[PDB]
Amino acid sequence: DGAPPIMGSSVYITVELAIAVLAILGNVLVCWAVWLNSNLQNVTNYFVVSLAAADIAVGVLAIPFAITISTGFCAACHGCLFIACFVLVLTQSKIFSLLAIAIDRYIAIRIPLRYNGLVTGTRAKGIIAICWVLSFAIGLTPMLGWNNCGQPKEGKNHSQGCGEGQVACLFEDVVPMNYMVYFNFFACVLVPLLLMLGVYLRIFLAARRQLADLEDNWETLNDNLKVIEKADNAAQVKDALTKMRAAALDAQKEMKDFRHGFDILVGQIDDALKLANEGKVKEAQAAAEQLKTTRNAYIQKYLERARSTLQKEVHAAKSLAIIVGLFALCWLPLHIINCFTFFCPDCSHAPLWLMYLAIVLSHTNSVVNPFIYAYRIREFRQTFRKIIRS
Ligand SMILES: CC(C)CCC[C@@H](C)[C@H]1CC[C@H]2[C@@H]3CC=C4C[C@@H](O)CC[C@]4(C)[C@H]3CC[C@]12C
Ligand SMILES: CC(C)CCC[C@@H](C)[C@H]1CC[C@H]2[C@@H]3CC=C4C[C@@H](O)CC[C@]4(C)[C@H]3CC[C@]12C
Ligand SMILES: CC(C)CCC[C@@H](C)[C@H]1CC[C@H]2[C@@H]3CC=C4C[C@@H](O)CC[C@]4(C)[C@H]3CC[C@]12C
Ligand SMILES: CCCCCCCC/C=C/CCCCCCCC(=O)OC[C@H](O)CO
Ligand SMILES: CCCCCCCC/C=C\CCCCCCCC(=O)O
Ligand SMILES: CCCCCCCC/C=C\CCCCCCCC(=O)O
Ligand SMILES: CCCCCCCC/C=C\CCCCCCCC(=O)O
Repeated sequence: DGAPPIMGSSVYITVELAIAVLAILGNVLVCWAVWLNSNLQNVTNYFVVSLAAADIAVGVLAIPFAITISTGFCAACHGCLFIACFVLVLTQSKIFSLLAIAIDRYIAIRIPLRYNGLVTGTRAKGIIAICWVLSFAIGLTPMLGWNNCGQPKEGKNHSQGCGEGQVACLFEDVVPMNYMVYFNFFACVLVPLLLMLGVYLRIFLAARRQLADLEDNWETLNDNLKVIEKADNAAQVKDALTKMRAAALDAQKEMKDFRHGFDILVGQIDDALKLANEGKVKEAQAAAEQLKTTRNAYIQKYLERARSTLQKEVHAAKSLAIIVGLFALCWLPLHIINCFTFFCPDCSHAPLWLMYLAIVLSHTNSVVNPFIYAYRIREFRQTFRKIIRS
């Protein structure tokens, strides 16, 4: 007395095909953009490309697999396992790519001087290839023996008339829910997501601390100038100049144009320090006044450029954090439903329509990343226009 299953099946299959088309087109555009623009050919975008390659595979393979397993067709149980678990391989690869992007950005903001020598393209390719191997091993673990193939639903397999060694290919009949909850969700998805949260929190903490240190050195420069102009004793000028020389060397610790600026600044401070040690107070004050011209024509240019670079790193890290957040938004509902199915056997199973709504939502994650790049990364957006208009 239920509606014919092909009616709801047609809606589900049509929606899945719409998602596969959008996932392929958008992520092919991302890969094409990185190929054409050398400004997008950095190590960070090598993981973005691996991220896009997995989403392309979601539309090409994982979504046709999901359509197949929804029919419950008779199949050899290990072949049904591969059909059911291959999306876990792709998803695990994206988790590894997302974690590497956060680590790459944390390295770029914590030690930017050592970044290009530490994070190279060759090492990135090796990391990516290793993570794909681990993704296959993690996602296909049920094929190694952790499955319900040894406990088949004989009622379903007889009613559908499956042959010997065959089962009705249904996800929750062949894939153990304890694998899905403890192994896949808790260990392989939830824990890495929490690690990404901690890395991005450390990224924003590092940026906030460095931006405050730039303003601290800047105000230390201007406040000690007022101390010298209103000083009366020679030691007052000397103590204020010693603290400027520390804040000057600690601020540097066309790139030589900024190095030449601190050379003038420290040189003038040493000039005023020599006069202050001699007892000359008026001549030491006038020498310290020369620091203002160096501050305007040099030191202020470094502050605003160093501040601009840090603000770009904050904005870029926020964009990459949105991608992690949308990943969790798309996949957590399916994981949470499996937790209810596993941990509350007295709860009624989530209805059929909610199951496939959660499945469809997890697939839409393969569509959203190209939109994040187009809206939040100007280099991607301008390359997208160039590809499309020509
Ligand atoms: C390079 C790409 C495009 C190749 C695609 C490979 C896919 C389409 C192939 C490889 C292994 C194949 C599975 C191997 C096991 C059999 C078991 C059988 O009872 C039903 C079909 C099933 C489940 C096959 C489904 C399709 C399958 C998953
Ligand atoms: C992570 C963000 C998007 C929030 C996730 C909300 C979803 C995953 C939660 C909120 C309410 C939850 C439902 C509340 C009612 C129960 C009834 C029980 O018999 C089956 C599970 C079911 C149906 C839960 C399924 C998962 C659920 C729908
Ligand atoms: C990403 C953050 C939010 C952590 C992930 C949320 C998960 C771990 C939490 C949120 C809601 C929790 C569920 C809330 C309802 C209870 C019902 C109980 O009978 C079994 C445990 C169960 C089903 C919990 C299982 C674990 C659970 C699904
Ligand atoms: C089975 C599911 C869980 C398994 C998880 C525990 C496995 C233990 C450690 C494995 C080492 C990593 C193996 C992957 C490396 C593949 C080789 C490769 O390609 O490495 C190229 C590298 O750039 C230069 O060799
Ligand atoms: C670029 C290629 C992308 C994939 C092309 C193939 C498109 C076909 C999509 C899914 C087909 C699913 C077949 C359904 C299996 C039905 C099982 C049964 O007969 O009982
Ligand atoms: C198989 C060996 C794994 C260790 C090498 C891989 C490097 C770390 C990989 C991910 C672990 C989680 C990292 C958590 C934050 C690390 C960033 C940091 O502390 O600087
Ligand atoms: C530049 C780097 C490009 C990386 C391409 C991706 C390579 C992925 C290769 C296939 C790994 C499959 C082998 C895993 C075996 C264990 C899975 C299993 O059979 O259980």
